Amino acid sequence: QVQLQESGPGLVKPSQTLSLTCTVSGGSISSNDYYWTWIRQSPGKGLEWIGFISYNGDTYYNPSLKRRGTISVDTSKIQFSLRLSSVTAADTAVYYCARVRTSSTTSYYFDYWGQGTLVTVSSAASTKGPSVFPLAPSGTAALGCLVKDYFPEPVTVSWNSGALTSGVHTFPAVLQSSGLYSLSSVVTVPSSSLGTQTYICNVNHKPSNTKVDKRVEPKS
Amino acid sequence: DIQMTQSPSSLSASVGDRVTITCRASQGIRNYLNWYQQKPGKAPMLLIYGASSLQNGVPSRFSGSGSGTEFTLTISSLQPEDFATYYCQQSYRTLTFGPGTKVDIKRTVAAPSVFIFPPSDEQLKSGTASVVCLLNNFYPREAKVQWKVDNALQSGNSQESVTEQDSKDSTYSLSSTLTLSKADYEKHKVYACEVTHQGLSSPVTKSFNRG
Amino acid sequence: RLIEVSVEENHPFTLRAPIQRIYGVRYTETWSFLPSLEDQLAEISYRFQADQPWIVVNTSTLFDELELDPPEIEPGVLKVLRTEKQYLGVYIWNMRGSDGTSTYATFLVTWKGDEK
Repeated sequence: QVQLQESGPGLVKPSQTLSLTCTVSGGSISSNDYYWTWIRQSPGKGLEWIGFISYNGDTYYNPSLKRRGTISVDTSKIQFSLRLSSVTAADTAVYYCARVRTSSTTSYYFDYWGQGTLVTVSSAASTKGPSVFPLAPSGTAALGCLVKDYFPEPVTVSWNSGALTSGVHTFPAVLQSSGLYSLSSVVTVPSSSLGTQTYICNVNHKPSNTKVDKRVEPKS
Repeated sequence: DIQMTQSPSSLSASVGDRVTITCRASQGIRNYLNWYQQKPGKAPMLLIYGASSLQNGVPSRFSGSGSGTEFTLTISSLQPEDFATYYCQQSYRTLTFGPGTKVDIKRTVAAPSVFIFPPSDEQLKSGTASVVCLLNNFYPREAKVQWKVDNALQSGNSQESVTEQDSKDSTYSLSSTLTLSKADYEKHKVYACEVTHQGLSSPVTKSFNRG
Repeated sequence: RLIEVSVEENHPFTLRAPIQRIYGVRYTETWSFLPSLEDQLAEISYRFQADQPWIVVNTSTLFDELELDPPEIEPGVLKVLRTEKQYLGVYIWNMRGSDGTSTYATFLVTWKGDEK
């Protein structure tokens, strides 16, 4: 089926222009059967429709954005993009691209969605990547990684390059008094596996273009 | 703009129950109403369009009805994976969403499994020590965690973080992180977290010695 | 004479005036609407120089009385997010320059499902 992928900055300074790109695969952008939309979600303001573009390039916008948003399409690369000008903290949100269908008896609906990209509007100077420390293990044993002192959100954590998923819990980030975030990711594993199996947490911090792989071992 | 409203704001129901969620439009929107399901950390997912048309591949336990101003989403046999926020959305005027209804799952009591993690030696080179206490796979969410340093009850220096309900077994997990300076950590020896929860007949304490 | 636009139910449409302007001229643009089943929908003005600021001089309440969204208006263009029978009919664009010009274009918007 059709798939959508967003990409763009995590951190944008106030008064600058947020720029995001959605890439479409498993389909093309060449028919008035579909429109291509941007939607955002913020804890405060819920889900908000931004606007959409037709395959011929006609755009239609939510008036609430005060014409600060520009949607463009490049059908060649099967991509479409969003530019939001004069950004303020109120534009901090998860931005989603999606496909729109319509019909004479239903009107518009959003049938496939990208995974969303968090864009933080802040006057902070530059992003910061995380330090990663082991939560060493002692029937069932628990181990983890402490991911400390990064900005802005988010960080994604996998274990063993995605091969270990059962029993993983990654906690919500917490904003420390220092202005930086931290979280822990933990996994429970058979205690007999501790000596035979390698455990590595893969920590991805896209806002700072940083990835950290940390092996977690029993302590000597 | 058209104001979409939803009721209840949140609900708790047991596996197998039948739950209905209500969505109201501020003006008539014909049947131009969509329902989306959003699971923790995922994009919203289309469930129903045109008020009553189930999207392909959506389970037949989801059902929509309504035309005009009043709409209903009925989940006829609630499942653990249905833990989600459900949103209605209108397509008659400038596209607008309702605020969502949170569906929580009621299950039986489950006692937490408790683990304690000392600061890594590597972190201590930063002048900061993080001690981590993990409460794993428990229900209900309510719990208390106390940090004791050489039997001195700690206060004001720990933070707590809880996952959303697990999609398979409806439990929670929680992390309590105690933050000390390296000096403070190196001056004391016994570090312990004590957990009180409904499913524990008496508080569970996990401790380590070093620092 | 008429620029004919065929539209489908609950599809958007855009009316694009064949607009040509001279740098430094003040322009006012109006859109008027004659429904199938007169009314100035909107009037905007600006000095001609995407990056084009304009002032919204007037707006009509017609669609609001029908609990429908009025067309969105930009220099040279009228947009309707969702087609319905009340948007069908004749639209007239008139743009007047401080250099003395007055330009008109007329659009006929009809429903695709009615043949001939």
